[PDB]
Parts: sequence; structure tokens; C-alpha cells
Amino acid sequence: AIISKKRKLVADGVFYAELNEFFTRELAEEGYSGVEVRVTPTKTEIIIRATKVQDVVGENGRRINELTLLIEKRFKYKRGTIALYAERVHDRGLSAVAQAESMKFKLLNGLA
Amino acid sequence: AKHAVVLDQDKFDRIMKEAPTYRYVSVSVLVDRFKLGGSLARVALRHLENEGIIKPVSKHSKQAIYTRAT
Amino acid sequence: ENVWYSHPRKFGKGSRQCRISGSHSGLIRKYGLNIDRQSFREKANDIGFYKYR
Amino acid sequence: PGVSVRDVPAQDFINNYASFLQRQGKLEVPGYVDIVKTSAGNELPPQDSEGWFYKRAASVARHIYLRKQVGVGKLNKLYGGAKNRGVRPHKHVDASGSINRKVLQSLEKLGVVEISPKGGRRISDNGLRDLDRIAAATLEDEE
Amino acid sequence: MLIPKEDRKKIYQHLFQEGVLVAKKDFNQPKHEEIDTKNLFVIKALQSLTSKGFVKTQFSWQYYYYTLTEEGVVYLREYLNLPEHIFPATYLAGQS
Amino acid sequence: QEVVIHKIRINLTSTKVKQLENVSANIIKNAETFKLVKKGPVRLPTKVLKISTRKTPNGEGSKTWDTYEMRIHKRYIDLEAPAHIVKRITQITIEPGVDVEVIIAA
Amino acid sequence: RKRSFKTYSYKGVDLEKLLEMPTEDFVKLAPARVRRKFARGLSEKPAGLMKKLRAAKLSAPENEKPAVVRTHLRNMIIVPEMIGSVVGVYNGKVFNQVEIRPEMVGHYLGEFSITYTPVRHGA
Amino acid sequence: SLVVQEQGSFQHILRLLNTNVDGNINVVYALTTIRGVGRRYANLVCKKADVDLHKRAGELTQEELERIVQIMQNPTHYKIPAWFLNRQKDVNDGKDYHSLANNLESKLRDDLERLKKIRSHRGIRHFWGLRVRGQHTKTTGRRRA
RNA sequence: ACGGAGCCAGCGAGUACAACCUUGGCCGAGAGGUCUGGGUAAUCUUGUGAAACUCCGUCGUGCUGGGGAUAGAGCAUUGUAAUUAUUGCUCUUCAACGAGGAAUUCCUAGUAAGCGCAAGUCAUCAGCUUGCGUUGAUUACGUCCCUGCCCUUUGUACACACC
Ligand SMILES: [Mg+2]
Ligand SMILES: [Mg+2]
Ligand SMILES: [Mg+2]
Ligand SMILES: [Mg+2]
Repeated sequence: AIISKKRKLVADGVFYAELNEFFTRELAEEGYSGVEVRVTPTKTEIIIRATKVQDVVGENGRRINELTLLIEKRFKYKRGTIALYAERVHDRGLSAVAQAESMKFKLLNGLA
Repeated sequence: AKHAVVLDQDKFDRIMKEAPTYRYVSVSVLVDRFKLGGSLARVALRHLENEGIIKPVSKHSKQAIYTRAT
Repeated sequence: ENVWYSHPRKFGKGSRQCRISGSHSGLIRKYGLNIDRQSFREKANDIGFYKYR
Repeated sequence: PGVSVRDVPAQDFINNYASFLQRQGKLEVPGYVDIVKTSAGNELPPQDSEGWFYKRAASVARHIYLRKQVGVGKLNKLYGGAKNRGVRPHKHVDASGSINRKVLQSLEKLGVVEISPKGGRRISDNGLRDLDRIAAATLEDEE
Repeated sequence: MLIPKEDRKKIYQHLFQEGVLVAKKDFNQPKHEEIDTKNLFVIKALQSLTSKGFVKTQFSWQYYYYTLTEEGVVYLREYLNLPEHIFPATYLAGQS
Repeated sequence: QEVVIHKIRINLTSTKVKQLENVSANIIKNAETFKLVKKGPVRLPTKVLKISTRKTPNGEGSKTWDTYEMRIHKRYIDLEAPAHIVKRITQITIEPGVDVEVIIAA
Repeated sequence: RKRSFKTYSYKGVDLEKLLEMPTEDFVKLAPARVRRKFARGLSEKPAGLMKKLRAAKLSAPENEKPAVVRTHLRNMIIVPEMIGSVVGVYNGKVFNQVEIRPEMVGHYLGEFSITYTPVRHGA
Repeated sequence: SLVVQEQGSFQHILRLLNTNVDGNINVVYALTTIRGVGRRYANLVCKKADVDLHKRAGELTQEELERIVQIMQNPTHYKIPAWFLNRQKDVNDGKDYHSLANNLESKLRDDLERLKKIRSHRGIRHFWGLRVRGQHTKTTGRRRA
């Protein structure tokens, strides 16, 4: 950075696709669905949609503040420019991935 | 080889006598009279446009057609 | 700890690893992906790459 | 009326320019004449051999007239072509590097070519005069 | 595992400031980012931790991810010293 | 008091078109309210990124291919306007996804 | 009698100079392949082997052969410093014995060993 | 340019360098017929003679042939850059040289011997009568010498 | 075919923590060096003035200047390392092959066929490949003759289903 426009946007898409697959593996218990990464000047809003939102947040900055620092150490960033917001899903049934991880758990746990 | 490549003064004279009053004149049609080879005919075509005698129709490289001066 | 544990692997197949699996076979380096085409093929829609024509 | 360079076709122009150069004989010699390939793919050197280079520099002159600022490589690339590379298929490679440079260096001393800014070479005052006269001379031969 | 113990103490210390660690899956690497040790030795150390309680481990995209649990925070305090009201990433520094 | 025009170029490059075109419409509408001399939303050629790939993992069966490609929409909104009015138009008119960016140096 | 047959050699003159011309003149007096190698960084190519070749010549019985200097580095070229000494060119299996002569001047060690056993049935 | 006037018939072959210079045709391509000369070398030689390449040159002057032959023998004396040659860089520390006739085929057979003496990966493959320059004959060319 | 001369594309792709594309100038027959730039790219490379083409000449239907394989030697370049030629270039070697039997592939329009470019893999290698543009026909515009498939009726001691 500065890099070419065509290489930055592919590295952004990668970055997102790395993050996406991390939060699939890391937030399995929380019932994660998908990320919505906004990149404005200074701050970047990494919004994460999940079912159990209280579990993603933890106890007022605990799991999200672990993960923000992890993202900084992966991709060289500083504190302040990255900011996590864990929101609820507008109707969980409509989202496929939420149901996928529910079906994942129901099988893992023990059910017909 | 099929011969008809050798250059001589006797062959030089026959070409000049075989020049005037000839409809088709080209590299092929000279060689069709068992004459001097392709280029030697092509050179012989070049001499026949020195001072008239045979006048041109086409001008192309290999497609070089000429006709007698009417 | 031992001295000679490294051939000069600046270039070629052995140097260029992928981001995901760690593979030296069918490696997309175009647009600096550094991804084995099979993981790319999985996540292509995530990385912005869509099938149009 | 108004006389111009383009009205004469490029084939007859370069021949008239070549003869014009042979009349002076002050275009200069490079030092590799007929000990030279011309294009890096070309099994046989120039067939005309003696002369030849006068047709070459005439060609570079008229190309530099038509274009804004032509250098060496762009001439090489233009004048290059197809390698009979073997049982493999053909490829494009740029023509001999130096010869085109010796064409340009010689044209600079005569006063055909002038050095241009940014990158390459353009046309002189006295270069444009000979171009137009040679154009006028070939038009008289057609008429 | 055969670690010069000074290098191990630096890794623990560096772990406790962050409360987090982003190690590569890159053995034969001469030195780690931030810490002045080989990457392999950091991974051996974070392998040694994961086994005896602690330390929540992932292995995605050639990057290991290690967060310290409640019992992980207790044992790192025991190794180093620092008694109470300290860094990690369990709570914020001030306002951020 | 200042009125010092630095000549600022705005860079809009993105995948999504209907966002980008709406973003580009929003900046020119702000320029119309603030009433500035500006060149309109210039539209540069779309750099299409073509990753050719065989569909298979194994390299067996028929030899099928997928052109996994990426659309890119490179745009420009050149301003003949001061530094302070650019600081305003950077603060507002920010949408998600589209890469807003400023050159600032003529 | 004066000249023994003809000079066993690289490009011109006789042997007497070959044996005392170290590397630098021998590089200048060679094909492009050897010059390019010397132009690039030399580290561990002439380090351990040449000392053994020099130690082999010093500790020899005189008239008879020196000790066989076994070589992984078959990529080395025959410089004239160690003509006469036998060398074991490594083919994966067997340090295969090659005799360095005054005619093997500026050729690789590898090209005098052959890894595969050549083909039979019909030549 | 000019058709052959005057009696003509000045010898069809024409021997040169213990080899057959073909009558009529051309100097360049009569030179190619000689064992050791090619098209680009022979065109280089014709420049030094100052004979027209358009002419057939089986009706050559004898002094012109003696120039040509001397140009074949001596590269360095005449204006030949000396890496336009058949052989270059050979024996101990000295000079480049080449041949173009019976002298060259003998020189090739001497260099083939030199290869056989050194027993190189090239020279070993010449003994077999096989494929020197690492070319695969798994499929291609099932007849051979 | 070989010389010159004319000389018109499109897809592309390309480095700042590296070593990318690399014009312009000098050296070198080349390959390729070197200084210097411009370019993180409708900006510079790049009109990528690519090839086949078009013009004027050389040879004329001879294993010929067609055809380039095999070879020898050198001169370059990549890389730590090139012999089991990495590739390029130089000169030399001039082999087979005068349109290919039985067979069978692909194809209905900017297509086929020709031509080259291009990225992909890549430090270095293009006969490869996914794209691209140039030149641009022939011949249907049908049929079930073959091949395959599909239904439908029929038969079936089959249902792991004609292995
Ligand atoms: Mg050809
Ligand atoms: Mg461009
Ligand atoms: Mg031949
Ligand atoms: Mg089928």
C-alpha cells in the first residue's frame, strides 16, 4: 500500500475471504453466518452477523476485543482503525449458513 | 534435371527471332517452348520491354504478362 | 539449530506456497492470489470472482 | 495547386530517394555492409547488397516524417518479422539493433533527422526540402 | 521443545502483553515477526501450552491462532509473576 | 479569506455498479448544492480480471474450464475547488463497498 | 625429436603454461559457460575439494596415481590445477572413477560418469 | 540485366577444392554444393569477389576463382570478423580457423575423434550413434543410422 | 521461397520492500549489455506500428534457393548449479518427406482454415493452454443410410438389471 487498484481489491476480497473462513471455524459455538466488511477512511466497520449475539460479544468487550487484536496481528493494522460490531440476524431461517451450522450441531450433539 | 537452362549465343538469337508477333508473352509461355529457365526467360522478358517490340499488360512479380506492339 | 538445513529457495515451485493449504501444484499467482486453484474454486464467489461468461 | 509527399506512392518514392542518395554519395557507410543479417531472423542477407542501405535510410526517413517521435526499438520492431525457427512455429523478434541506429546516426549528419524531446527523433528543416523535391520529381515522371 | 529457556520467557512475555498470538505455519523460518526467536520455537511453545490446559487453537490458512483462557491467564502469571490488574486482552486499556 | 484551489481528483473504483453509480450521483449533487466548477463523473474502462481454471481437482474426466472473473468500475470526479470544500465532501457521501479516495495534487 | 605428437589443449599453444595458469587466466582462456560460472558467486565449489586434490598430490607415492578425491560436486569443471589426479564422480550410486587428462580441459566432471546404464536389445 | 551474348559454352563443371562446382546456376549456390559452405557464408564470399549475384558464373574468369579460393583458406588476413566461422577457439592459447571443402570434412572427422578421445557425454553418444543433445527418442525417429 | 519496401489489430499484463513492464541514448552482426527514465497504469511500456498480407526484384518446376532435422564449435542470458545441448544468437551439417494406405477427427459464418499476438505455468524455457484480434471460403440449410441417443409399442425365466 500503495499497490495497484486491481491488486488491492483482490487482496481485499482475499482478506475478507480469509476472515470469513476464520470466523466460520472460530465462531462455531456462537452460530456465525457472515461478515460485512466496510472500509471507510481511518475506521473500518467489520460487522459480523450471528445468531447468539450475546456469546459473540461476551461480557461487554471480551471475545470481540480478542478477535480485533488477532485481525491486527494477521494484517499489520493498529488499534482504532478496526472496530467490531456483533448484530442479530433479521430472521434466521432465511439465512442458509445459520441453518447449516445448526444442522451441523444437531448431528454432532445427538438427534434423529 | 530436365535441361533447358543452358545459356548460348545460338539460343540468344532464337529468342529474338521468336519474339515478335506473339499473343501471350510471359515467364510460363516462354518456358513452354523449352526455352531458357524461369528467370532466364524472365530476364528475356525484361529485354523485350527495352525499346517497345513487346508491350505490357500486367506488371506483377511472376504474373508478368505482355503482348506484341500493335 | 543445525547449520545446513536450507537449500536456496528464492524462486520456482518450492518457494511459491499457497495462502491456504501449503501446496506446490496448480497455484494461482495471477493478481497475487497465492492460492491453489482448488481452494480458489471453493471460495471464488467470496473473493469477488463470479462466473459471467 | 500544392505539391505534397503522400501523392507519390511509397514504393516509387523510396526508389527516387535511393537514386537521389546514390547521386550524392554523401549519406555515409556504417562499416558492416554485406557482412550483416539486417533482421535477426533472415537466412540470407540483402540480395541487392551493394546500394540497399540507401533504400533503408530513405524508408526510415519517410517513417519519421509520418510519425511524431520514432526511436531505434520501434524501427527494429517495425522492420522485424518471422523467424523460420524450425519445426517449431514462428515468432516475432525485433530487427537488428545497431544497423537501424547507424541508419539514424547517418541521417542526423546529412540533415534529414533532427533530435526530438521526450523520446526519439523528428525531422529537420533541410530534410523536409529533399522529401518535397523528390515528391515533385516522381510526380513529373508519372505525368 | 529443546528450547534455550531465555527465548521461551520472551515468548510468554510477548503472549501476555497481547493476550493473543498470530504464528505462521512456516518452519525453517529464521526469525518471527515482533519476537526475536524462530517461528518454529513459538509454535512448539504454543503446542506445549495447548496440551496442558489453555490455549484455544486454530490452524486456518497457514496461521495458528492462540487465545489464553482463564486458566491460561493464571499459569502465565505464575511463570512471569505479575500479580493482578494487568494487560492481556480480557478488558480494555482505557477508552478504545 | 483563503479561496486556494488545489485542483482535487476523486477516485471511485469498485465491483458493484448500482452502488457506484448512486455514489457518483451523490457527489455531483453535493457539488451542485455547494456550487463549484467541476468536470463531471468521468468513466474509465472496466479492467476485467480473468482467472482461467480447470473445474476439476484431479485433472480427470473431460477438460472443462471456468473463467472466474471480476468486474471493476474505475471512475473520476475532478474538482476545481478549494481544500476546505473537499474536506466537507470527504466527510459526507460515504457508502459501503465503493472505494472512495482522493488524489488532491492537481 | 622435439614436439611430442601435438599439444593436448584448449585454444592455441602448449602444456607447460596450462599447469601454471591458476583459474583467472584459465577463465579468460575458456568458453562462455566456464566464464559465466566464475563471474557468479563462488562459495563452497572450490573450497573443500581443491584442498583434498592438493593434499592428494602432496601425499602421493610419486609416479603412481594420487588418492581418489570423491566428489558430490560433479557440476565442477576440469581446471588444469589437478590434472593427473583421479576423482570419484557421484552418480547417486557409486563414486565413479574418472581420470583427469591433458585432453579433458574445461569439461564438467559429471559428463565422464553416466548415471543410467546404456540401452541394450538393439543399438 | 544482360542475356548471354558471344559464343559462350565456357565449360560445364568446373572443379574447385577437390569438389564439383556446377556449371551455370550461380556462385553462391555452386559454393553451397561444395562440402562445407552454406548460403550465408557463400553470399559473404561473393561480396569480396565483386561479381554480380545475377550472373550465372559458370563462365567465370580464372583469377576470380583464385580470389574466392584464397578467401576460403584465410579468414583473418581478409575482412572477415572471425566469429562468422565454422570452427573458432581451438588447440591451447591462439587463433580461430575454418575450412570449406575436403579440408572441413577431414577437420570434422578430426573433431569427432577428439570427442571420442575425451569420452564426453556428447562423445559417448556419438559412439552409440544415438541422440547427443538431450533429445527424447521414446517415440520419434524409429529407423536411425 | 528468399531479399527489401509498404505496413494495420485486439485481448491482455506489469515493481517500493522490492527487483515488474521496461521506452529514449550509446556499445555489440547477433543474442545481449549498459547508463538513464516513464509507469502501482484508457496516462509509461504501447498506435504493444504482431504476424500472415500488399509491391518491386533474385531462383525457376532438380530432395533445388523446397525442407529443416540430426550434428560440431563458439558468443550470450537465467539461476547457487545448465553435461543428460535450459533457452537465444553465430557459422557450419544438410537427413527424412514430390500431399500419405486401412482408418477416422472437426466443422454450417465473421464460423472453418490460415496467421500471429496474449496471459496461464515462469528465475530460465512454447511446438502446450485459456483468451484475443487479422485474412476469410468451400458445402448443406436435408435425412434417418451408418454411429450414438431418446422415446413408443412389443417381448423378457433379467431387478447386483446383458460384464
Ligand atoms: Mg516456413
Ligand atoms: Mg496501452
Ligand atoms: Mg539443401
Ligand atoms: Mg453421449
